[PDB]
Amino acid sequence: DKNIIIGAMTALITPFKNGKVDEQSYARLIKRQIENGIDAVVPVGTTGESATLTHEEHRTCIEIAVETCKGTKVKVLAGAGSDATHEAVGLAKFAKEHGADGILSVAPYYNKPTQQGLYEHYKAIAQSVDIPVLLYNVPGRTGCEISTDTIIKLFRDCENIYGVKEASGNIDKCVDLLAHEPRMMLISGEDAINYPILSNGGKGVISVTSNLLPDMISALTHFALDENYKEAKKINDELYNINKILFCESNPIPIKTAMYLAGLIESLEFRLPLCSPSKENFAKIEEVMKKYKIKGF
Amino acid sequence: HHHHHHGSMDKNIIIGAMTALITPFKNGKVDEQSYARLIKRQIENGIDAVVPVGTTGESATLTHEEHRTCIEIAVETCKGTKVKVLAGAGSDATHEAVGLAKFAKEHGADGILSVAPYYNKPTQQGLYEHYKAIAQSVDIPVLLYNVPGRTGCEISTDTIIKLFRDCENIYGVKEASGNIDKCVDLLAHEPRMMLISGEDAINYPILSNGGKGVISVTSNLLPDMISALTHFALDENYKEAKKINDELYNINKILFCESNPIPIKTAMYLAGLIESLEFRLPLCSPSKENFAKIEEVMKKYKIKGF
Amino acid sequence: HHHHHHGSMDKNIIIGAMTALITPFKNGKVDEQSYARLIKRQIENGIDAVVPVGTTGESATLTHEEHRTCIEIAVETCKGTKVKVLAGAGSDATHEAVGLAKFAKEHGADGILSVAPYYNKPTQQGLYEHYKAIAQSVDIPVLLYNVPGRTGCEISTDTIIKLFRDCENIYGVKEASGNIDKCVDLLAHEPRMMLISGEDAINYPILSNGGKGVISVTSNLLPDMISALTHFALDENYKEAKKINDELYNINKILFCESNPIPIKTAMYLAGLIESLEFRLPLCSPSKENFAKIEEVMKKYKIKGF
Amino acid sequence: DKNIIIGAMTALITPFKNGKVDEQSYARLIKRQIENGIDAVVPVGTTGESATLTHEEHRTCIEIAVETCKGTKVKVLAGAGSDATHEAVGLAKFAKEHGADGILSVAPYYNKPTQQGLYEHYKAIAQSVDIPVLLYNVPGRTGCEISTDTIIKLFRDCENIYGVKEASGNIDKCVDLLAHEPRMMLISGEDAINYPILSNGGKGVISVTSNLLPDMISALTHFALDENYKEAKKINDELYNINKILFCESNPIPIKTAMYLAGLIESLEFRLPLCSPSKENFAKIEEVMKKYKIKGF
Ligand SMILES: N[C@@H](CCCC[NH3+])C(=O)O
Ligand SMILES: N[C@@H](CCCC[NH3+])C(=O)O
Ligand SMILES: N[C@@H](CCCC[NH3+])C(=O)O
Ligand SMILES: N[C@@H](CCCC[NH3+])C(=O)O
Ligand SMILES: [Mg+2]
Ligand SMILES: [Mg+2]
Ligand SMILES: [Mg+2]
Ligand SMILES: [Mg+2]
Ligand SMILES: [Mg+2]
Ligand SMILES: [Mg+2]
Ligand SMILES: [Mg+2]
Ligand SMILES: [Mg+2]
Ligand code: NA
Ligand code: NA
Repeated sequence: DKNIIIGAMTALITPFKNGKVDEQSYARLIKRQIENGIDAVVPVGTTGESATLTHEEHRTCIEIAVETCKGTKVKVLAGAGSDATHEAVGLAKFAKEHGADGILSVAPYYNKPTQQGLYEHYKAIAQSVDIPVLLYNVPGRTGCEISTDTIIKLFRDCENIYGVKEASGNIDKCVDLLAHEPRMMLISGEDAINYPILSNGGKGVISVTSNLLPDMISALTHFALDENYKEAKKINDELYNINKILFCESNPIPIKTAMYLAGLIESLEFRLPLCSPSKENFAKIEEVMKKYKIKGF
Repeated sequence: HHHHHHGSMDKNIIIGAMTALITPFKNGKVDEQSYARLIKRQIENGIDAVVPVGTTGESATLTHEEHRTCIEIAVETCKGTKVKVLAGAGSDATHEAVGLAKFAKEHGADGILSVAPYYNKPTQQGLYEHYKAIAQSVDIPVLLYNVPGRTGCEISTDTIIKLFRDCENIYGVKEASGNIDKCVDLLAHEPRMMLISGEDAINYPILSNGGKGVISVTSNLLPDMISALTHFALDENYKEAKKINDELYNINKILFCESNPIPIKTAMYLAGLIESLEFRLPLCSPSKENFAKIEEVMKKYKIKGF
Repeated sequence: HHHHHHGSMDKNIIIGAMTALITPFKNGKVDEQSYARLIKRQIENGIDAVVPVGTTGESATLTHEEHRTCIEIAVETCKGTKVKVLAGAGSDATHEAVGLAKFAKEHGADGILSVAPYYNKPTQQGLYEHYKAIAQSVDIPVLLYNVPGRTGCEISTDTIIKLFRDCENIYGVKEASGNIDKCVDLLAHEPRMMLISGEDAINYPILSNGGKGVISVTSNLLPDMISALTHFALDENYKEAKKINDELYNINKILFCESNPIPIKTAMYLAGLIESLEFRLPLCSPSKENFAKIEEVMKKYKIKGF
Repeated sequence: DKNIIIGAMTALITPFKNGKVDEQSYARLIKRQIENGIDAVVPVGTTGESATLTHEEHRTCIEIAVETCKGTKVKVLAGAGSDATHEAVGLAKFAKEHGADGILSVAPYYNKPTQQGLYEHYKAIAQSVDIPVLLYNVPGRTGCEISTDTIIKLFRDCENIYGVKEASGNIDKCVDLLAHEPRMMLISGEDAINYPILSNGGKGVISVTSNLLPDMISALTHFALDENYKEAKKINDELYNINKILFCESNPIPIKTAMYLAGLIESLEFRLPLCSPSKENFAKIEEVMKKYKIKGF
């Protein structure tokens, strides 16, 4: 009864070259996702360094994702979150006007809105567009938590709001959400627990690991959606070691390191305050990667 | 000699739907008649094992004599049925935990549950030595139990796995930790162990990841539902197991609106399954507001009698 | 060349009683007239410095243009008085934080406050490089600001001390971390730095351990009391400083019953110091119950007007 | 208006010899506390391994402390806490009948009583004796927190209850307590922050560090009680490094290690589940100790 964006999705890294977005590398990486079974891509979330891109660069990345996915089955769920509602509304409207299929919108970071404030924030965002809106709860980064009651209120009050990406390590809340509002789309935002969230009726993932292993994350998700829980769990178990090492330092530091280690990006460049991992973690990531089958271009 | 290759050797296991039994009091004493009646009710409603005197059974405030009496009643009531007794045997002192383990073995328990030491916060090395001493003292199965919110310590995944591999009788862990990532970690690195849900609201997610049973609070009140849930999941009927887990969320949540076992004893009293709402200090009755919340949540569930 | 021995070299410091200024809105826009009037009221009530556009001033929802306008109003209103402007200049993007730092320098601020990056959780190495870039971009004092409950990250004691020793202009930290152990750690290992209280309820404990000022929310409402408290403590009149800190506990606590600045703007509205109770989303009015709690707590304090 | 036990106090380690309490070593260690300015000793708290002593051994330790302090100015604040009220009442009555000056009583661990339960627990304990009772809040070990409201209610409702030993890293609560009930005795239970608690009007410490450095902890406390905050802070600052290293593993593992390293106990023996520190932390403790002046016997 709602328009939705579900399935296996990738929180795209943003490659830099000489401090600027490498727009050619960005398109090439998206094509690699498309060719490895991914159902949607998410430009410029946390993994794509939304904090340090300018609003102009953020918009360019959304445009490249839309352009690269045009004529393919793959949807663009554009990163559009902000701690300021007026900025989040501006990004939402841009995404809509520029052909995104939907938006992801992180809970406001830093300023710690109340539940009433979160409700008004997301209602303003939903009112600004006519495309699907996925909430995104990540309290370890934002300092706030969108409660189950608030999520369900938004889902019932706002046609566009169709679910939530949960990055909260809280499978109890995942049960609470789908037991009380089974129509919503619960999306895993934590790779290590993709299979538990899917096996409780979640309908997709927004993945960091899929930057490196898109075929494995897509296979996992599609097995679970087909109720082949044995085969989905097998992949989730196999992926635990890489899923864990990709957070040995704050995301996206390990995943960009891994993409560089596999020759998939040309330089290991971040924007401050992000920076290279320690040499010890660089080497740890490399050793974990050697246990997995990494697709090229 | 000791060795590191026990993981695929015969570990007698105790799995399935299990109940963390409340301990009813009458005039301050254990009501042994009521205790037996309650265990019989679990047996008649599909439960696979009972756990006398865990946290839910007020292990902290029973004397060592009363703790042993409850184990004996559980063994006697389950004798001749298929239902096993996984006796609560944990302590923050290794010498007390070894004493309880030996008692359980000598008095016919099928296995023991053994909570991580509370209060004194041992290191991982100390936890390893604690559980090695317990496992070496008996020849019956030992289930570890991690509940960091109550103990102040955590048995790490690496320590759990070492104990499983290093000790013949340690066969798994009951997790009450709100940490489905750790549940994945445990079974991805040591799939031979028995992961047991210790948090009712997430029984189905743990079982669907390959956990093999539950040690339940809710089953004191709704044994039939918890056993049906567990057995559906063990049969890989995940649709039907999830349906019950979802239906149970409201009661599963309200049973922790105050520290367990305050809500479950309140519910058992409200349903007419125990005669008085009695605890031993420092536990006590819930607030009037929470008493009323529990009563309202219960109206949506069909409560079996005796 | 860079070096590691800045600790005893001239660090121009900004210390004393300071106010994290609220930013009043009128019809959604910054009310620049009200802002100036409020700053003048701080000046006339003993405050040593003002902090435009920190967390309390809704830095997240001001545009970069409005943020700069508020810095300019603060500088102009304090010109010719002894009161200094420690401009809010923090960001989760180093390039934005450097831009704000340079603006503050070029537009006459006396120094900058710079919050640890929120949301993107940089490593300690990244925080070091962040603040090195900021400090190297200007020649005015830089105060670090740690508030892990809002940012999701913590500037460790070792990183703070390295920055103090390695950068000429970094002179201390504003701690809003509920961690008096860290306050001891900081000043026991680097007593030359300026530790500034960022949590009003514990202003006196931080000052009595050798902290040298406060960056206050409560002083928006009670500037006289917060400045008197701070100045008593700096004079080693701990008895009189503690007396005020104790008297202020109730208002200090209620001003965080919802996320700052929701309660302080509510109180400023209730006292008649701002004309409308307006925030920018995602901030909004308090619940009716908390509005009423704030109003009741305020009745015990004598509120200065203009 | 209340009888109180305040000043510099030591949470006594319990030495073992061949697995039994070394009663001669215990007395010798208490005499060393007496001769180095300490105002009271606390037998068998957390630091004295209350969890693994038997009830008989616990009682023996209280008796040795009372006997050794008789005829000196030093008081015995006997450890008497339990997670079972009936056990805590039994210990309280024993201490009273055996000549202790007061009791310390830890908040119930493991079973997580509600505030009403904590109130009834401590009221039962206070009703059982006619000597002073000090509450003890240590949420990191017990899993519960005695709220300020509950502490103040107990102080006002129970003559014997005269204050609280706080081990909660919460100087805000320390302000809350003494601003609303300035008659109580707030006692520092965390060595690193002894000086902040004293300078806000706390009136003593129950120390781990004083096992090793009793003269320094007593000097610190007495300077603060005399309003010589400069000299108290100086000692608190000097002690930070040892105060921190004594919790590099769970107390009392480091402090027993330090006492062994200084030749003050003959064997580094614990009762399971406590055990020796790692060899790396053993060496770290030794290196920190070399910066301090350690009194002998
Ligand atoms: N650094 C600011 C602006 C980023 C704008 C592009 N996403 C923030 O993190 O909100
Ligand atoms: N109250 C003590 C003894 C309990 C003995 C019977 N389980 C404890 O919690 O360890
Ligand atoms: N909302 C963005 C931009 C604020 C710009 C003015 N301080 C942030 O919080 O970083
Ligand atoms: N091990 C039990 C009994 C200790 C009895 C002597 N303090 C407990 O920690 O409560
Ligand atoms: Mg977003
Ligand atoms: Mg093995
Ligand atoms: Mg147990
Ligand atoms: Mg592991
Ligand atoms: Mg230096
Ligand atoms: Mg700032
Ligand atoms: Mg340090
Ligand atoms: Mg005690
Ligand atoms: Na609509
Ligand atoms: Na009395």
